[PDB]
Amino acid sequence: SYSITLRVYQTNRDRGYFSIVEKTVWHFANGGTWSEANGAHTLTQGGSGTSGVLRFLSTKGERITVAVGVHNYKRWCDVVTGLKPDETALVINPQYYNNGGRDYVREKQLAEYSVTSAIGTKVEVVYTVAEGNNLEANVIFS
Amino acid sequence: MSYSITLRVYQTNRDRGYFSIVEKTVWHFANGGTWSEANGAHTLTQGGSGTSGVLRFLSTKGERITVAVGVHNYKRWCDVVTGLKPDETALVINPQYYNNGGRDYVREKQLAEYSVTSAIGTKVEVVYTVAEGNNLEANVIFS
Amino acid sequence: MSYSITLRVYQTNRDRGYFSIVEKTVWHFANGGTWSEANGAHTLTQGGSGTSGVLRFLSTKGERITVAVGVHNYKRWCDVVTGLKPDETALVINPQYYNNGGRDYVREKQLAEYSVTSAIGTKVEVVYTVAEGNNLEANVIFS
Amino acid sequence: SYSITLRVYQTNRDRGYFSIVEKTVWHFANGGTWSEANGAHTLTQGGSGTSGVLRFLSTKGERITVAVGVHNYKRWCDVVTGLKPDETALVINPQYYNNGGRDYVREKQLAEYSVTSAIGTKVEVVYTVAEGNNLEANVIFS
Repeated sequence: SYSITLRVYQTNRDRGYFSIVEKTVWHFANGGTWSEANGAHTLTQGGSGTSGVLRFLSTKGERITVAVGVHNYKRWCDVVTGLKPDETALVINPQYYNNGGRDYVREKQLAEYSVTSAIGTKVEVVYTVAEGNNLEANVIFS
Repeated sequence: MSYSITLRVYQTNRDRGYFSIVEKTVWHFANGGTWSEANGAHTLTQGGSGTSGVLRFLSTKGERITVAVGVHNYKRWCDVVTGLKPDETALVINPQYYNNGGRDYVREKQLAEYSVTSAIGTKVEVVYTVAEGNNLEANVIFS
Repeated sequence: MSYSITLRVYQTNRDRGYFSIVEKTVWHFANGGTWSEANGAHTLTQGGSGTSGVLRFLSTKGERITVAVGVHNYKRWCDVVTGLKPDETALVINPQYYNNGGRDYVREKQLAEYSVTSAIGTKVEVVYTVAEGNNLEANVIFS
Repeated sequence: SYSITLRVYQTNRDRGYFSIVEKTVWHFANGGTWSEANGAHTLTQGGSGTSGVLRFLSTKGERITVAVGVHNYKRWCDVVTGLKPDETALVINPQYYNNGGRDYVREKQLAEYSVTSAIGTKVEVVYTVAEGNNLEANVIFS
């Protein structure tokens, strides 16, 4: 039913280079799958009400997760920084559900969100197509 | 002393369709870990023994299968689950191997190879070509 | 009306080692083209008939093979060259199919399938599962 | 003998998103091969005196090539923009050899080079490790 395509823009050499180290899919709304093409990561979801997380690890050992999904028919996103080596996407993704602590972030149904880690790395998520079933967003490191 | 499990996937029959990875999870025990890819091989680096990771595949015939790889008591193991539901993702499967989640048995068996055939008739075999040391390797085969 | 050739690679025997793509070229006739990848498949989009492209593979046993795919006279063709030299790259191979470069014959045969065995003993078969239309598909098989 | 590893930094959303559409290897110095890992593209060359080219196509139809290699034991690079659809890496790469027209660019043995296409896209190539056998460089779109 829904589709979120992501393209990553690493704009600052000083942050090191980030690469995806995990790709999870939440089991609500009939699950879904991750796919990639032309550098664009797509999360196809079986309906409104589930999500996916992409965890990145930079060349300087920084760990960050990007959470994207659809809540009550409106896209939502989140970015968590300064993650411990054992705080995986498998650990993070479930926290937005069944009162795991981040549920309220999801319900916000944000079309854009940005954060700067404690070590200075700014991560943004902005939806370039925030409406419809074929959503698109950019993930910007700076 | 961390651990690494490198996987190379072999697809042998156009019969069962073409499978592609649709998800990759890392368990949180043993200080976690990460998935990497290079020269067509998938590596799961683990911060030691006691954790694992899962690759979820989807064929062009709509089939969904998962491959679990990890280290139990400094001796590798593997597992394959077939005929998965669309909402039966790796987040549902990977945890079942721990906390009496349903598959702890399989993990404890510390297998260095495993095979099974989905009801749909697809066979998947995981075989560790390097089943000892801190750099284990294995091949994932579809047929 | 451009052309697309989608390739899915099947590796069947740990014997011949594991091959990985080490180069991808596009011939410049027919307004060129581009290589793309998605869901584990490789597509060569061509600005019409009269051009082709090459994938160069390298196994873990140091073997070097190339797969040529293109369209000749609105009818697909393919070719496989084995036992290539380290300096016998796809830039050396792809051009030989034109300008009386040495392999124009093969291209003209407009094959919808082809097989061969390198002296080292590795077999490679390219078979077009969709050999007609503007969206041709084929499987590259190693064994 | 030599190795050039590249990481791509697409810093400006306004340029569209670039993705590699061709990867060629020149046959001099015993050829070589292209490999990738953690978003880093590596060109392993059988010796000093050959090169490789990466051609990119953006979401807005822009075509550009990045040429990297080792000449007389010193790395070199080049970027050609505004390429026609039939001006492929296979067409471009050979032009730096046997007096193909770009030979002089190669002989410069540049450790850094930047150009701005006719449509405003600036492409830079800067070597972060310009010495040794394990060279490294960043490709920056802006």
